[PDB]
Amino acid sequence: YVEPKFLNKAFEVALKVQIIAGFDRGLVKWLRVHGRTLSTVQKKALYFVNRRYMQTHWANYMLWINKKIDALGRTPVVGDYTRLGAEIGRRIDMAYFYDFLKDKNMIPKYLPYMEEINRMRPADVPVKYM
Amino acid sequence: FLNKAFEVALKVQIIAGFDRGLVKWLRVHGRTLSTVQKKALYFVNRRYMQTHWANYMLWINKKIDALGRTPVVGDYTRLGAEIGRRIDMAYFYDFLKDKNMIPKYLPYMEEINRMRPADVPVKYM
Repeated sequence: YVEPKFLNKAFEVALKVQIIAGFDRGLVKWLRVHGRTLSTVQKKALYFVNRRYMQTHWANYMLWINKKIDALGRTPVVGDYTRLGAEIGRRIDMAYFYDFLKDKNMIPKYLPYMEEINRMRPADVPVKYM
Repeated sequence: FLNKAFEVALKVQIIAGFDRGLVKWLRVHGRTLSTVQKKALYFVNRRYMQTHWANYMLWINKKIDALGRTPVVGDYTRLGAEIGRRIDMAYFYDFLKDKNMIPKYLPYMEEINRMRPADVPVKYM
């Protein structure tokens, strides 16, 4: 049984900012090559994909992050989360997911709620994680 | 473009095939899926038809013109039923699941789910 834990704010924001900057840079590179054929709303839907992907993998990422943080010995500083966040942002094969979407013609229908998330600072994108 | 009794038989069979498949697929791995997830997959079914409707028309008219004289609704119903039998969506369902990317269940989706397949909108190229 686990009681709720609240990640230190500076740590959490560091992780988010770095994961999404990486994802976004990767999308920019990918679009440079493949975005030729995409509308604006499809491009926006792929930005939403990046934020969503972080949302539904967050527990997967916190698993890994906490193991790394714990194999540290000492108490973590925000520098440790900026660093783990940047690794995740550049290690994840987002390009494959984008390629799948484009090939299957199943880039998500761009909907109003997706604009709600895309307009936030990446630092504020909400996750649901105890 | 195509007729309303035509397009109708076309949409109602295709969605029926897809839906049968998802049912089968949920039968096998629907265990750890919430309700909104499953509804998400039903929506996927409906949006997949819509994004590949054109393609469907190419194969469809084909078999439609390669038979003889003008066809009947009985023809369409069977066409779309075949179509609804050919596309194996299980791969899509598995990819989204594996990737943890069953889409967010949103109001437009519930809408499109709630309609009758007969009315689910489509678009000729």
